[PDB]
Amino acid sequence: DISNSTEAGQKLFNMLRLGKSEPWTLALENVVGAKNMNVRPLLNYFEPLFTWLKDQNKNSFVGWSTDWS
Amino acid sequence: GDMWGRFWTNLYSLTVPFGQKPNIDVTDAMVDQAWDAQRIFKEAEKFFVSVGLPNMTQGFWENSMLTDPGNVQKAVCHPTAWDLGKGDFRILMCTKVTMDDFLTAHHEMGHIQYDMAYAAQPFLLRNGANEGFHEAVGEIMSLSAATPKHLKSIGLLSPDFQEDNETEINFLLKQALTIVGTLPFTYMLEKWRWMVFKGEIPKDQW
Amino acid sequence: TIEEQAKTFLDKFNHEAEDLFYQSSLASWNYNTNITEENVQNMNNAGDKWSAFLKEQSTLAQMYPLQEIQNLTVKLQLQALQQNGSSVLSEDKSKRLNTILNTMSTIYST
Ligand SMILES: *[C@@H]1O[C@H](CO)[C@@H](O[C@@H]2O[C@H](CO)[C@@H](O)[C@H](O)[C@H]2NC(C)=O)[C@H](O)[C@H]1NC(C)=O
Ligand SMILES: *[C@@H]1O[C@H](CO)[C@@H](O[C@@H]2O[C@H](CO)[C@@H](O)[C@H](O)[C@H]2NC(C)=O)[C@H](O)[C@H]1NC(C)=O
Ligand SMILES: *[C@@H]1O[C@H](CO)[C@@H](O[C@@H]2O[C@H](CO)[C@@H](O)[C@H](O)[C@H]2NC(C)=O)[C@H](O)[C@H]1NC(C)=O
Ligand SMILES: *[C@@H]1O[C@H](CO)[C@@H](O[C@@H]2O[C@H](CO)[C@@H](O)[C@H](O)[C@H]2NC(C)=O)[C@H](O)[C@H]1NC(C)=O
Ligand SMILES: *[C@@H]1O[C@H](CO)[C@@H](O[C@@H]2O[C@H](CO)[C@@H](O)[C@H](O)[C@H]2NC(C)=O)[C@H](O)[C@H]1NC(C)=O
Ligand SMILES: *[C@@H]1O[C@H](CO)[C@@H](O)[C@H](O)[C@H]1NC(C)=O
Ligand SMILES: [Zn+2]
Repeated sequence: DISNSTEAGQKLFNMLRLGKSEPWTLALENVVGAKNMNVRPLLNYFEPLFTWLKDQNKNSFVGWSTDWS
Repeated sequence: GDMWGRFWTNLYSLTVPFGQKPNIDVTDAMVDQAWDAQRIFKEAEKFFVSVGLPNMTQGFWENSMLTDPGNVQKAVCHPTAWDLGKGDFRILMCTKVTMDDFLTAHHEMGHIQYDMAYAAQPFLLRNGANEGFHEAVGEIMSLSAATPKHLKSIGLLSPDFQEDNETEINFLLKQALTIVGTLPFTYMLEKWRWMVFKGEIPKDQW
Repeated sequence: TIEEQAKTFLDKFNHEAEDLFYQSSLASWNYNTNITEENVQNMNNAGDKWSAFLKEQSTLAQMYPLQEIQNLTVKLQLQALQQNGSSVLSEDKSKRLNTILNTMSTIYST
């Protein structure tokens, strides 16, 4: 929760007040530090669920066969 | 869940991990404190000003539709923000004192706080850095106001309230049904269209 | 001075763009907040009045060629008008297209 944290407002207010005046990769970098959409942070979000799921699917067949109908 | 399979949200009632532990809702602690559709849009503004972004503007409080008229005067109640230009902004939404509207308040003030920031650019340079940037700020605004560490501070969610590691799974799975469940669908649907538009799929194998 | 030209042009475009845009947005605001048929036609008036301004200004901006400008913040606006859009089609085709688009949406809606 980013509330009450002013240094998290700067990192955001620097990307906002550009509109479209800059390439979107330069805008991204002003917040994240990279130049491309990354799928790593989406996987840190669902970590405590991924663990639990890997534990719940012990006795099942993770995957699917594309011929049953 | 739904007609096409875009979102798997409606499968929640069949897959809730722990059906007994109920979710976190404050729709009721709100009515007990007389929370009208102005206490909400003040809590949102306070949230934003707390971060560092600026206040709202007078013209925002005057000419907005922060509650449905309901009389002979009708409207269209789909929530949204407006950037009419020249330096006035306004929100149009018929808000019911609820929780899902306590989130949409932050979602929309997100757009408004985006627009107020780049209103010093030439008229054609007023938009998100690309198409996916605009609604991706509203989300992180509403994503960080539904957390008990924040509800437990603004006044709702009575203080001696421990969250247990089973409500957290109850919550993350409700998210994954809406976020992750829709990624393969989106990707597959745009792959199909990209391939159809370049003749890579003959017109008899669509 | 091609660049200077492209500049002065934008300076002149901005004002009118802004004012017409206001008058066009206020109309749809009043329409959506106050649903009244006495508003629909006013909204359409201001709206297509604005939309025409765009066609005019765009075709007026095909003069300035892109690849001379290096002040990328004007190379960026010019790119946003010069888009020929769907007007590049013929006329029979271009009004067949709109018919197709309007039919496909009505079927879904009703
Ligand atoms: C943000 O910080 C302010 C001040 O540091 C917090 O306001 C305090 O909240 C506690 C508990 O709600 C009260 O006991 C204090 O009296 C409050 N002080 C003031 C000056 O209001 C606020 O709760 C914080 N917000 C979050 C979400 O943590
Ligand atoms: C929540 O945390 C508790 C404890 O931190 C977990 O309970 C223990 O889990 C271990 C792991 O298998 C068991 O061996 C113990 O018997 C459990 N203790 C009790 C008292 O039952 C619990 O599994 C966690 N829940 C989730 C959903 O992760
Ligand atoms: C909703 O729109 C109607 C007209 O579409 C407005 O009616 C006008 O009301 C003013 C006084 O308030 C009169 O002077 C006008 O003659 C009325 N116009 C018509 C066509 O009758 C009505 O006021 C609007 N409602 C709100 C809340 O602004
Ligand atoms: C591109 O041209 C614009 C002019 O339209 C330049 O912006 C001006 O910069 C000066 C000096 O900073 C300011 O005094 C003016 O107010 C600016 N114009 C406007 C309309 O505000 C811009 O600097 C040029 N690009 C570069 C890289 O210099
Ligand atoms: C936009 O469309 C026009 C056609 O109306 C393209 O062709 C140019 O049209 C102008 C007249 O407005 C002529 O003066 C030019 O000579 C035409 N181009 C050439 C190469 O002869 C125009 O090129 C299109 N521009 C873009 C950016 O799509
Ligand atoms: C925001 O508005 C409030 C009005 O209640 C005012 O007291 C406060 O000073 C404003 N914030 C800033 C940073 O000026
Ligand atoms: Zn939004």
